[PDB]
Amino acid sequence: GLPVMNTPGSNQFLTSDDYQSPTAMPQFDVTPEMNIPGEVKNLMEIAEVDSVVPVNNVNE
Amino acid sequence: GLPVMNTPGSNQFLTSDDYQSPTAMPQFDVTPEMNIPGEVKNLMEIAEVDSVVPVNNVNENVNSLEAYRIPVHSVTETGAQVFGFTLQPGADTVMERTLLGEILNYYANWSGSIKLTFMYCGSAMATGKFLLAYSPPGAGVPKNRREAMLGTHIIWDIGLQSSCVLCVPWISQTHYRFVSKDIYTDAGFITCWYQTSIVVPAEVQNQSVILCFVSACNDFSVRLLRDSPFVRQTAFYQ
Amino acid sequence: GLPVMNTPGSNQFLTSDDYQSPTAMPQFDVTPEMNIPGEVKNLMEIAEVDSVVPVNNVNE
Amino acid sequence: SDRVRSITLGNSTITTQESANVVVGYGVWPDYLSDEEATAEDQPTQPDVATCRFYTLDSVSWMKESQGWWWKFPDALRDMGLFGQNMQYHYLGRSGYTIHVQCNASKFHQGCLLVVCVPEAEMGAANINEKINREHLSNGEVANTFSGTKSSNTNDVQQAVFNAGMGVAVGNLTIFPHQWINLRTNNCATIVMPYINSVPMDNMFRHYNFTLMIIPFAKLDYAAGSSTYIPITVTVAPMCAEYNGLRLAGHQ
Amino acid sequence: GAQVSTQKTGAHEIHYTNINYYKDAASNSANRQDFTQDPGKFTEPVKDIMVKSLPALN
Amino acid sequence: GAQVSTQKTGAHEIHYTNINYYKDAASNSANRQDFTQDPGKFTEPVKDIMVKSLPALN
Amino acid sequence: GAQVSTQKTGAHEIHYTNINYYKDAASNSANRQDFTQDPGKFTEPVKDIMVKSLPALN
Amino acid sequence: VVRVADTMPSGPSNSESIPALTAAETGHTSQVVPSDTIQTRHVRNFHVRSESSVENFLSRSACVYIVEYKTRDDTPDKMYDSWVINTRQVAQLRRKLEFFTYVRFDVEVTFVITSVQDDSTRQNTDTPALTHQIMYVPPGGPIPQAVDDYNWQTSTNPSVFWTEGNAPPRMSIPFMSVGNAYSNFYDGWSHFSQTGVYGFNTLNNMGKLYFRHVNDKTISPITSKVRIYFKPKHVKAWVPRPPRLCEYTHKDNVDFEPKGVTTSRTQLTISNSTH
Amino acid sequence: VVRVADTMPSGPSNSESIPALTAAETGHTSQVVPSDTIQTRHVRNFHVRSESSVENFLSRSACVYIVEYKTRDDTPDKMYDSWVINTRQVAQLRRKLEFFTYVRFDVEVTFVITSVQDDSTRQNTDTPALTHQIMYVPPGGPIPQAVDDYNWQTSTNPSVFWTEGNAPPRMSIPFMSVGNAYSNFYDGWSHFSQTGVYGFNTLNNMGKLYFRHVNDKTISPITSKVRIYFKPKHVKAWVPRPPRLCEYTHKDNVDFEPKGVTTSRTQLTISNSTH
Amino acid sequence: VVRVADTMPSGPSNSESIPALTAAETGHTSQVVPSDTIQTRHVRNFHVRSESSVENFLSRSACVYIVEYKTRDDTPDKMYDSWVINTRQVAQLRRKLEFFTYVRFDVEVTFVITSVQDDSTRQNTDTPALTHQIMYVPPGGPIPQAVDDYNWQTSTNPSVFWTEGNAPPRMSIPFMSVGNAYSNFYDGWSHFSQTGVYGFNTLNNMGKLYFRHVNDKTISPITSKVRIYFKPKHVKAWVPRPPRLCEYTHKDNVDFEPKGVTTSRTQLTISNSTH
Ligand SMILES: CCCCCCCCCCCCC/C=C/[C@H](O)[C@H](N)CO
Ligand SMILES: CCCCCCCCCCCCC/C=C/[C@H](O)[C@H](N)CO
Ligand SMILES: CCCCCCCCCCCCC/C=C/[C@H](O)[C@H](N)CO
Repeated sequence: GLPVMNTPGSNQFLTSDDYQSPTAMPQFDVTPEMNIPGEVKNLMEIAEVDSVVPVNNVNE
Repeated sequence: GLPVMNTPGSNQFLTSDDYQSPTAMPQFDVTPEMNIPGEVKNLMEIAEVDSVVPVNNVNENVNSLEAYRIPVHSVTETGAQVFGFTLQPGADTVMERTLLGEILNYYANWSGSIKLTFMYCGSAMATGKFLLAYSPPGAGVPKNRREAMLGTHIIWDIGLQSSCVLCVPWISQTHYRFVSKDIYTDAGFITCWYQTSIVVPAEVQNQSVILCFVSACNDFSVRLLRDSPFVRQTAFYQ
Repeated sequence: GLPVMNTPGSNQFLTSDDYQSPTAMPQFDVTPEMNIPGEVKNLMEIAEVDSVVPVNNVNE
Repeated sequence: SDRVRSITLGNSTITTQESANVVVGYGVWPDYLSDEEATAEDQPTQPDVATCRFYTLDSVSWMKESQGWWWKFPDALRDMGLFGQNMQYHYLGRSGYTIHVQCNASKFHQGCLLVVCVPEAEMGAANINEKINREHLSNGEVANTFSGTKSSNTNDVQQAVFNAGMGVAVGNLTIFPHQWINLRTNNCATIVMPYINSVPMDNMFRHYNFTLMIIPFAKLDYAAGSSTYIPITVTVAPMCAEYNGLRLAGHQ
Repeated sequence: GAQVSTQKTGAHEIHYTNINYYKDAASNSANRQDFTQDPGKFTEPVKDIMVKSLPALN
Repeated sequence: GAQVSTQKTGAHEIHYTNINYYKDAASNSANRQDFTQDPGKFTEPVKDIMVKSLPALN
Repeated sequence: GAQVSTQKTGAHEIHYTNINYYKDAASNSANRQDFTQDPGKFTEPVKDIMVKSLPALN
Repeated sequence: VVRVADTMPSGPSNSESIPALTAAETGHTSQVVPSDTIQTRHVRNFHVRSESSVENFLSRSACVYIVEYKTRDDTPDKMYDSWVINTRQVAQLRRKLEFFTYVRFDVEVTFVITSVQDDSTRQNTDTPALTHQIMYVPPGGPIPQAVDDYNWQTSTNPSVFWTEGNAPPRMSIPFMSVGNAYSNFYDGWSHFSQTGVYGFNTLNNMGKLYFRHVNDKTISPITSKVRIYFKPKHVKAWVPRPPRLCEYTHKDNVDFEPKGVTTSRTQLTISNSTH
Repeated sequence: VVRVADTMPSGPSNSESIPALTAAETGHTSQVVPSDTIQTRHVRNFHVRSESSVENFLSRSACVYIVEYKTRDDTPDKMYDSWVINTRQVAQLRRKLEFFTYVRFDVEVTFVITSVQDDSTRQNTDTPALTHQIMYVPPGGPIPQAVDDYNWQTSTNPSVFWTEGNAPPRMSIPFMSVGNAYSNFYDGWSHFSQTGVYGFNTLNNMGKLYFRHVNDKTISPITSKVRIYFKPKHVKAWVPRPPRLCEYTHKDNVDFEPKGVTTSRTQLTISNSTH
Repeated sequence: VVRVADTMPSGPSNSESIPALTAAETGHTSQVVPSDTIQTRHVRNFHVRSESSVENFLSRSACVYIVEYKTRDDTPDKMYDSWVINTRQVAQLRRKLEFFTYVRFDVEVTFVITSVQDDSTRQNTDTPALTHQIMYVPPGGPIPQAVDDYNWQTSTNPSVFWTEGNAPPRMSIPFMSVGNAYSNFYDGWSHFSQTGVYGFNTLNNMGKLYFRHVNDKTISPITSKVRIYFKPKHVKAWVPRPPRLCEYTHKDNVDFEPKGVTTSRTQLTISNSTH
């Protein structure tokens, strides 16, 4: 067939992999998408909200 | 799927591999790049800088700063030899530890010309002349000033312009020499002789000091990587 | 990844192979080429030269 | 001729008559920090006359047996006027420099100095697993001194001239921006030095940016009637100095 | 059926190639290049918006 | 999304093919074909440059 | 960056595909299709050439 | 394609031009070509400064540390091993990196794992293939304290698994400095009062690796030894400096004993004699 | 390519503009830029909010459960193991998912299978390579009750087979909810009379996995332990909520013991003293 | 596509043309075609001088040396083996290369590694897969003197690792001569006074290989024997010369014993008799 050569890094499982993998359920009909208020696209949207600081954390 | 065939050389780790490998941290935001003065894009930019040659490495002069001083003074008759070494940038003990000797000691073949610059560090009222000869091999060492003036030489007069340049020409059989020593690629002999003596007036010191420099020209090259013969460790550095 | 299938003849070493193999010294500067008289491009250039025949090969 | 050079930075002027040339860094002249390379967000402080001017350090005497000297340079100007005060009140500093070294003789004296300006001269110790005190790496405007042999003092730098305190060959030390003070042609050595660091601004007490080194290769020598006392005087002027992060005075 | 798009590089100083191989959209790789945001529903979630210089509760 | 460039060959007597496969620039191969230089900042690092034939410190 | 060339076939009765994959010219396959020759330097290596019908040493 | 400079021809000269007389007191390296002093011919020079670039010089894989760990022991600390990440415990890669003061490069990391059956009474076993785990902890993460600790889950930390007999594991790592270049040397202190530690030990802060066997307690001890190979690629380098003469002593400081500058000759003038 | 906002320069001001005075009583977060209070310079800022997105934050593989089963036993229930599928038995992936109330994502499942020879008298065997079977049962299917049960045929159920020594098995799974988002929290009952169970245990209903050795009864016991790694990809997330302070107790409820809000200081004003 | 020359037809002739009379005393090979002497017909000839070219003749992999080394011994020099690199220890590849005086070719190197368990008392072991290391030292590098020596790190030297059971390792090597062609014969001395060594031993200088087992001391001796296969490709060849009649003796010189020119006939004229 086609001659190929395996590099180092073959047959490993890295946690930050971004490859493609076959579905266990082909042609599965996903339920439709509904517009829900309050979508988060970035945690920096959350981190810009004011929240109270416990300054008086002194001995119980 | 696609039928493929594995060749020899599969599943090995070669040190000089140039393949692609997946990142352990995807989408990692690298810090921005800042313009810093003094960027090196080639080690040949470093190897073209002058640096001082320890000519006087004679029997415990290396454990001081005296190894750089070439002693010179007024002579009795004329025509004596000042110093001398062999043109081996990387195997000769004189220019072994120089910057050209270090960078050439990370390589195995070299090619191109070599500048030798001599700075006279004596007094402003003293004069003198010298003969800076290069002799390609095949004969032996020139044993007097008569046999030295038959090669590539230059007469240097000491005046206002305090330094001379002996530019050693590239004269070779092949295109590249070897950095280590062998009989086939031998390069020659650098020698220095008294043309006329050092004439000095009264109440001025007689013995003075010549400093020596080495660098590469604009036609210089190195070819084969290897490890330096200088690195010697036994255990780890805990 | 890409689904592939190994044929017979995989992982063998044939002496008459004509494949590609990675260099042990990448970016090695080869010395230049010099025109030398007497280049041979074919052994049939050699076999067309006259050469003497030992006809009298009789008992020492 | 081109041997006469004049330099004016602020209210201080140096006129020399036997200069050689001026080495300018790695080709780069000192300039201010642009908005593309900037990191902090607040307005800097640019005094530009009260700061950018020549400060004269201590003169050191050069005998026949002297071995060398060094000064650390964001730290030798700790107590030099408004440069030192603006160092003490701010957190981030950024400047270039101009190092001019005076040494004079006659036409009967001989000798040769090497004026090197070494970035990140991280020095060794006299004892290998020992800590160096800060009074021996730097002392302000008072110079430290190399030694000719293997020094083995307590809490001190390894002072040997053939290793420059850093563990290299001292002949190979000419890769840095350097000049020579040759006593038959020279009188002075001007070195313009831009800002070289891995970050755009840095604190001027916790860091040592570079190290001036003056090492005599050809030893000083003279006859039985010439003048014995020959000083060496170093003068420095910050260039394009700016400051960021104002707070109270101190360093701890 | 290939698609070319830029890589994640730094500032002040690319073009990888991707081909999808499976019949479902659930086999595709992660969409790690959507850098957009809108904090107008968490910060400023009010009627009759404020102009940042007026006393605003004037 | 392929790129064709010349190989390292000798003098006096090519065109390989490279395709990048990963989404980051840190996965690419080494850039072993930049042969340029500039020794004007190590040699000749001075103000008021010298003309190589004049006495230069004249 | 592909190249198409003919195969070694017989007489009286093709077009393979080759792509180079490595950055050096020393990784390429063998050049087994140069069938040219010149026996003019081994046979006939003389000055004042001979015309094959004349006595030639006439 | 950038060649070296050709040699131009020259003839006899007699004038007030003096290319050989210069002054190195200005810190200036003379640009003297051999066609300025002697009579040279015309040489078309085809040499290429190719294998001397900063990319070709440093981009070679180099062993940086040896990591040893076992598969069954009495003490649990000898069943896993760790290493604070630095490039300064092998003198070859360290001395190659210390040509420059600041560097900027991507890293390519390759692990070579070998297993040796230890000496015991019950060496006649049938052991299945060992699987090793190499977990990288960014600076500040939780530290595992046993082989069975629950910090080995790698929910966020990068990790790699290798089954015995395959190719070595390889991953790439981007530029991870908080500044603009990896500072090879740092001349300064850690505290603002100029106390603490002196040297580059303040700016290391790169994290640390962890190694264990994924398999449980086996019935025979096996010593694993994994070697880490760094390959610096995509290299930029700034402000060079002379190479080190003296032999190193430690990883955290730069300290030394004084060494002679070069090897002695015992004479100063050559001759045709026993030289 | 979306940058963060630059800092614009400002000068001295004296007017009735008051950007610093606001009222947080309207539930409004003030949009005060540092160029509104102090004098700032112009900074071209090149930072990218890249590795803070909801896709980059959750798309990491995480161990969710450990499954242990053997290859020969006296009791047949210890030769296979099962797991009711939930993401709420490891606190790291659970606490990362509980930033939001509703989520929508495709799943990428990876199994890591390791085998350990148990302690016995006859450890000196020659065992061929084990093959494991991982069968997923959608909610309502038939349940196997032995390793030799005829429900292991996988005529309709998805399954995967792995031979020892290969790469880990990996498959992708689409969005399987009967509603429009995976409800991380459900405030409600199961029965319409508001009795039954309280919490998210009503809406779990995802099926359950089954694990066995395809090989038959071996002559030595071997303990297999397979670890399940979930990777949420193609992520959408809605209506955020504060992270959990207290340590979890169970998988099916949300219950806790009260924990202090933060760590104590024992003083209220800083000083230059022992602080 | 280059054919051989066709045969052109001819007829009867009677003239002063004499193609058969020539003089070989000028060193000239006669260009006599068979259509110059006898009557020939027209033959369209389709033969191709294809498998006689210098590329097709030399580009075959050939065993050049056998290298033997063990995995545990009393003496440490028998646990690794080395070989000074030459093509002149097997007579087949040497006699194929000695058709020409100067050659220029790229090399393709393939190693075939086989392992044999040595005879001992404790042959009943369970040995994991051996991994071998083949390190090439360019001329001048440091030499390892043990299997545990620290010169085996391959920080700059090329190396290759092979796990048992895979395909043979293969790498390509460019043209490495310091001159313009590999001098197969060198008629000259080493020293300028015409003393020293005589022959091609001065111009060899190609480096040397090193072989060891990456694994540590095993509990049973195993003898590894690796065979080196050279394949000359990208071939140019100059100034041919007659093949060798006599059998070789050594690798470093060309010396021999005189051999007869050919095999004897014992008569000089053929007949229809016992011939
Ligand atoms: C398990 C996957 C990730 C593997 C992590 C291993 C290495 C992590 C650190 C990457 C390499 C940094 C090494 C140090 C770089 C510089 O050379 C030093 N700061 C000194 O110059
Ligand atoms: C054998 C092939 C199929 C493998 C089946 C294994 C997993 C099956 C379920 C897919 C993943 C669903 C996990 C739960 C998703 C949500 O996080 C929870 N409902 C809670 O948010
Ligand atoms: C480990 C990777 C590198 C492998 C190194 C093995 C071989 C190194 C030398 C390459 C081949 C040169 C062999 C000699 C060539 C010529 O035939 C001879 N000089 C005689 O003609």
